[PDB]
Amino acid sequence: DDDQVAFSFILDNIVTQKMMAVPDSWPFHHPVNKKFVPDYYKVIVNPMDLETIRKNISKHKYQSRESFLDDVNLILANSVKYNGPESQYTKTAQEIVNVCYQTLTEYDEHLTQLEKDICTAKEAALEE
Amino acid sequence: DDDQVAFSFILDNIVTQKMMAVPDSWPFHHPVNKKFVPDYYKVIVNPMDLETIRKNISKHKYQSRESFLDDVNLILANSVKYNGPESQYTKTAQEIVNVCYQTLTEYDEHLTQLEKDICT
Ligand SMILES: CC[C@@H]1C(=O)N(C)c2cnc(Nc3ccc(C(=O)NC4CCN(C)CC4)cc3OC)nc2N1C1CCCC1
Ligand SMILES: CC[C@@H]1C(=O)N(C)c2cnc(Nc3ccc(C(=O)NC4CCN(C)CC4)cc3OC)nc2N1C1CCCC1
Ligand SMILES: CC[C@@H]1C(=O)N(C)c2cnc(Nc3ccc(C(=O)NC4CCN(C)CC4)cc3OC)nc2N1C1CCCC1
Ligand SMILES: CC[C@@H]1C(=O)N(C)c2cnc(Nc3ccc(C(=O)NC4CCN(C)CC4)cc3OC)nc2N1C1CCCC1
Repeated sequence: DDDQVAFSFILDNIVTQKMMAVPDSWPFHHPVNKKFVPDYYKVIVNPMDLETIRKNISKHKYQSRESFLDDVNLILANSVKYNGPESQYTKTAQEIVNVCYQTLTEYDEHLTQLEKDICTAKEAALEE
Repeated sequence: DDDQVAFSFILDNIVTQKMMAVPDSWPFHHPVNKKFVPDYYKVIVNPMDLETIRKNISKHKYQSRESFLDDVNLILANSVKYNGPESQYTKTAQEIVNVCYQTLTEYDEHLTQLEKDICT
């Protein structure tokens, strides 16, 4: 029962303590306000930000690194398309991605254990 | 779609800030260790405690007050059966239930809205 809660708990701390701690990362903490910036949402088909990711964590959307990294990489891919590949904002998003992979790698063996246990538990549960 | 996370978050603060705060409530904060007290689990068929309630909350098990109160009332009902109706332990367990309904009622009007939006 503990494993999904623990994994989400770790992800959410990686976000708040490492990713949101990157200098000048504030533009990526919250969604672009669509009421104010409509052109953003005509350009970006799948907008993403760290707050949306935290909401996903709190709902336990991520059961492994891979779908979590999909949304994290999306924050960079969107920045590339809207701000340009050489933008200061994009360089900041690049750093957010790097610190993410750096942190996951530092805890690889622990996260792999959580992922295995989350996945075997869903197997046994549904079987039942 | 914030509503289940919001309802779970409120329940968890009622537990840590109000229920676990009644004096001498510590015996009800964690399970009876079955390795040391086997007679508890031969007498009590559905043992319950605050930490198990918190884990269920973190799993979003409770989608309304009704199933949440079932597990809270279980902690008293178990104490009546094992410790006696008149025990000091049972008296404190009564206060945990009392502060629980007292806190839920104070925010009743906010929680009913959360419950509706969870079902929708
Ligand atoms: C879409 C481009 C890029 C991006 O990729 N993302 C994700 C982004 C997301 N959210 C924001 N948000 C805000 C940006 C600026 C302001 C703000 O208050 N700016 C002041 C306005 C008055 N002016 C005299 C001084 C500056 C408020 C924002 O949200 C409340 N900006 C973002 N930026 C950039 C980061 C700074 C410029 C725009
Ligand atoms: C973006 C995550 C999510 C969400 O969706 N929203 C919108 C949200 C909006 N506001 C909050 N707010 C607070 C969250 C935690 C605390 C807090 O830690 N309080 C302590 C409790 C113990 N006490 C001894 C000391 C103080 C206070 C908050 O506001 C005052 N949390 C939110 N969460 C929650 C956070 C992760 C799970 C859900
Ligand atoms: C009978 C059950 C009843 C109950 O209703 N519940 C739920 C309960 C749950 N958990 C406990 N747990 C522990 C109770 C006492 C101790 C402990 O270390 N006590 C010392 C033992 C030796 N020492 C020299 C003197 C005191 C550790 C416990 O868990 C780590 N006790 C419970 N109690 C009572 C609450 C005080 C007495 C027993
Ligand atoms: C039933 C409780 C449940 C559970 O199932 N278990 C087993 C659990 C075990 N350990 C913890 N531990 C910690 C929980 C919160 C914090 C914390 O708030 N840390 C902040 C991090 C940022 N800052 C540097 C310091 C403040 C630290 C914890 O460990 C030291 N929490 C648990 N939870 C949590 C409750 C819902 C989510 C997870």
